[PDB]
Amino acid sequence: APSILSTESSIIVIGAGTWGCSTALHLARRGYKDVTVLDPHPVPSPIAAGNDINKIMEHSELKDGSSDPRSAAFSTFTRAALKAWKTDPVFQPYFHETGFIISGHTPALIDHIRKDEVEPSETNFVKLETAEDFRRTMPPGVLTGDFPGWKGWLHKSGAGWIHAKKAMISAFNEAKRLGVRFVTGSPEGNVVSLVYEDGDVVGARTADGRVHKAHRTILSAGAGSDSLLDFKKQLRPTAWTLCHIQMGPEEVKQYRNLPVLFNIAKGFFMEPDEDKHELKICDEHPGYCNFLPCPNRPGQECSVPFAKHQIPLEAEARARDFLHDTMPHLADRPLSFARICWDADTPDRAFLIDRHPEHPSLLVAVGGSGNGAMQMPTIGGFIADALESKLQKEVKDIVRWRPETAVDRDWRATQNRFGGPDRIMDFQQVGEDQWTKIGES
Ligand SMILES: Cc1cc2nc3c(=O)[nH]c(=O)nc-3n(C[C@H](O)[C@H](O)[C@H](O)COP(=O)(O)OP(=O)(O)OC[C@H]3O[C@@H](n4cnc5c(N)ncnc54)[C@H](O)[C@@H]3O)c2cc1C
Repeated sequence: APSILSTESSIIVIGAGTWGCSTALHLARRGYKDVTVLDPHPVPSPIAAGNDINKIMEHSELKDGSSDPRSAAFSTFTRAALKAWKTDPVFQPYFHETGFIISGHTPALIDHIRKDEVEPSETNFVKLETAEDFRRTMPPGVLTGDFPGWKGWLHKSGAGWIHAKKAMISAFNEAKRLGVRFVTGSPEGNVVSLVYEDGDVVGARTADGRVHKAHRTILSAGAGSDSLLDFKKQLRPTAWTLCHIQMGPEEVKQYRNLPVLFNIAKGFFMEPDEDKHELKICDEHPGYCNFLPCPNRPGQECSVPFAKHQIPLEAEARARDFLHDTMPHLADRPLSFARICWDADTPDRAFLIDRHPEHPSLLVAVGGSGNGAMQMPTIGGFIADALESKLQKEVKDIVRWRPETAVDRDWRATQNRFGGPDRIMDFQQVGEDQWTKIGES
């Protein structure tokens, strides 16, 4: 029998990343007086995927939606997220409604975007057919490439980019100010395992040995969640790569209020951040896994997350071939920063927010699956809903606990992503001299 939930209930959130801070904030705002958040790092965490100078936000509605319940759930998440990016003062300053370009460069990719993304959407786009159509979405001198074989779609409003790092900091700040307790650092906040009494989770044991007891334990640790609970293959830690190119104080002025340019098989980039003038590029691919035997001594293989402020040279290559099609004049610029970035993919890349059906006091909130950052303002809300057993019908069944969809899971399934070798890649098959070497020299 799980304890009756009230505002006095001591709550623990494991993980103060994108989803953790969002939850801490929402719990605070609802009247919960006893919320403690645990993280092995101070905000922003160096391993939190939400720690990026920028991420893409997009919201689309559907024609129908009875035709695709997975996607109808996503609109529900994003309709909420967009509204909050525009009205909630904690999040508002860090949304940049600059627009979103989705595109490809081969017949089958372009037809894919037409069929899966554009046709089903109630959104009205501007069809980009030529190299001038791409170049003229941005000020003179920003896009200067030939865009070979490229065809795309511009989405003006209800899409843009977000300063995820700062918004995560802003939410942390407001949660902390409304009275949430943040235990962020090692060993105090580094949770090494959960705590069981009578088949349920009574709290969290951290690396310092203390058992933090709670009536409800919320687990939101991103890629790290896999090594804290048996998720039954429902979470694939996968990594993606990014790198920063620093701009000059003179040239950087032209790269302002730029719409997100995404080619689903080459990558995307976002406008230079206001602080360091750094321009960010991700080479799009199905992702990097780090295949090792699981930490629990099996012959089962797993993707184990590690941290690195470098990227494989093969990713720098893919980034620069992207640069070359779009902004050739920046193609041979030296990188100023790079790192690998860890998320968790579910078998269908819908979120995982549910009470564990064997430990009712545990609430997992994980599996952002590449689309979790934009949800920042409001994800904590649906998480609070789930906790408060009122997760609305439009999403409940889609994001529920579902280990049967991960039976016989192919860890190398491309999960609707394209680019590079068009296969899942493995960090183990990348040499130690085959990474970038940023600084110095
Ligand atoms: C390269 C890249 C680009 C992306 N671009 C976008 C985008 O444009 N738009 C979008 O919506 N999404 C995007 N995503 C997904 C995005 O990163 C989301 O932020 C991700 O889904 C975040 O979910 P999260 O809060 O659960 O994880 P995180 O933000 O990573 O938070 C995890 C936190 O849990 C902590 N933690 C870890 N381990 C332990 C432990 N043992 N005990 C306690 N605590 C712990 C971590 O330190 C961290 O603070 C992108 C992802 C990547 C990798």
